[PDB]
Amino acid sequence: MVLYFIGLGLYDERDITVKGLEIAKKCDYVFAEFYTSLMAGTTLGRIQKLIGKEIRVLSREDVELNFENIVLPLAKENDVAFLTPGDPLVATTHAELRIRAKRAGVESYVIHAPSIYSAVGITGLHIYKFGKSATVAYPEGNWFPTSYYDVIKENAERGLHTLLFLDIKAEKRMYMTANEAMELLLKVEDMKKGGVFTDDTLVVVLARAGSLNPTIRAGYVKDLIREDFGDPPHILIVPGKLHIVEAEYLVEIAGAPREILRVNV
Amino acid sequence: MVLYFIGLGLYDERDITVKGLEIAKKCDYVFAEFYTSLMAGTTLGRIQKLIGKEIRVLSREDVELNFENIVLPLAKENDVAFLTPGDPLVATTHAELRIRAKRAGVESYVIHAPSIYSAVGITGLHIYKFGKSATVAYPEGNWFPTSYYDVIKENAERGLHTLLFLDIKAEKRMYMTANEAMELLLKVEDMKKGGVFTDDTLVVVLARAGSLNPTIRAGYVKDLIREDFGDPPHILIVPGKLHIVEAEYLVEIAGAPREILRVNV
Ligand SMILES: Nc1ncnc2c1ncn2[C@@H]1O[C@H](CSCC[C@H](N)C(=O)O)[C@@H](O)[C@H]1O
Ligand code: NA
Repeated sequence: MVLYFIGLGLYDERDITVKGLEIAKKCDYVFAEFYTSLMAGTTLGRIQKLIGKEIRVLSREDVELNFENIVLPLAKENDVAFLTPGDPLVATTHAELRIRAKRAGVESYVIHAPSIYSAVGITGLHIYKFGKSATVAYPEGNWFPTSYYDVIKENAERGLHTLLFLDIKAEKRMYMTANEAMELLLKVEDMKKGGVFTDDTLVVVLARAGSLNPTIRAGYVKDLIREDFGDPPHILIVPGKLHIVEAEYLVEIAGAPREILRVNV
Repeated sequence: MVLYFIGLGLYDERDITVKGLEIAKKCDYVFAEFYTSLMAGTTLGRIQKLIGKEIRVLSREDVELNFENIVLPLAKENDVAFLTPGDPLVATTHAELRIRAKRAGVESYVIHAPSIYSAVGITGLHIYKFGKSATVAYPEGNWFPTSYYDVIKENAERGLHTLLFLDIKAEKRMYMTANEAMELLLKVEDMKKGGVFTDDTLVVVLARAGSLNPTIRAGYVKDLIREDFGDPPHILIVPGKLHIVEAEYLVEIAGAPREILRVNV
């Protein structure tokens, strides 16, 4: 009688931790969701093969409206696992599911896995220097999300880096590219005119972290906005004030213009 | 010809990913460092047994000063792995090691693993709400550092959470407890009187993240300062104003007093 939230990691089925795999293999029932992120280097079949169990995939509605009607009932008399991409609790609302579990009288455990939130380290930007993060959401109808612009502004004023999660609509198989995020940010700049995001802004793009050959690129928006960063998922970062070694890494590893080596203290 | 930066994860030998384990097994040489952090839930012997390889431990000096003497020469004509607790390149100075490898004509790849930066999601605090992070260091001689206090002040001012790493003498295997961190912060408050950290401040303590039985506690400093959070490592978080959902999780899962549902939201 238990429920395990088990993260599957960044890119493929092997990004699960040994702990997560060993526990999943012993569970009676295994559910999963793939709407919170995209694992571009695997399939349901490969994951099932690895854990040696059939996996029931749930939709956002199954989870958000009927988790306690679909999964919890089984966890009352069996060992159940719920798999998610990356870490199950990062930039999702899954933490609240632990409350539902408690109320169902079901004990729950969390098995972590590599998350994009810490994977940002491969960009060379010091992780402690990141400030508030935000998500660039697709405009819908007449609704045009813009709060993420204010987040960048706030962090930038403090000299902090801004991590921008990009939108996803898994049911339509829509994954926002860093290019699309940049276009939206330029449009928000045209509206608010804070001088926060322009053609001259330095940005960093990380695509398919977790793969052996992820795309890591840094440069000015005017130069990267039309660049091909490969298949999704992508994340966009707007760095704040750069330390010398951060700039050095961006130039040497992410191909940034050599002129950024010249930090403006 | 290749150097693999492989993360060991959070707490024990099973926190490495399946990908990390399989790659480490194929490497000709395996190095590791435990100066950035320790893996309190395991031993070098258990990690070696799991990987089935002899592991050469490197000191901070070995890495910071002689990485190119010790690791790169071998990576020039062999497959070499460099194991680090958590997720690779999260430690501030590690990204630069990839530049060293490039300069030496050595290819490098990063194999991610769980990091405390993302694992803190188990506290129920929204990851996007975390601001700049800091480390609470022990005062020594005539040196009494207090910058971490200012980090909390600036984050809290903006409604953001502050992740506070606690000092470690990993080489002497000495950990700073959340209790000691609280005592220190109260002293800094005494000196700065900014109204940033007091007996009435709500804090969250996370101990042994990665374990199947971590300690997650939330409450006011006056009530938690002398509480036993179990064995280290401990991390301390000073949350900013809470979303009701965050508060509900802290009450239901972290045993926080119902009082936070009206005072800290
Ligand atoms: N492997 C990856 N590479 C690049 N971006 C990624 C990524 N995985 C997730 N992302 C980013 O994060 C967004 C989903 S938010 C969910 C994150 C997940 N819980 C985790 O811990 O990693 C994606 O739309 C994308 O913007
Ligand atoms: Na952060």
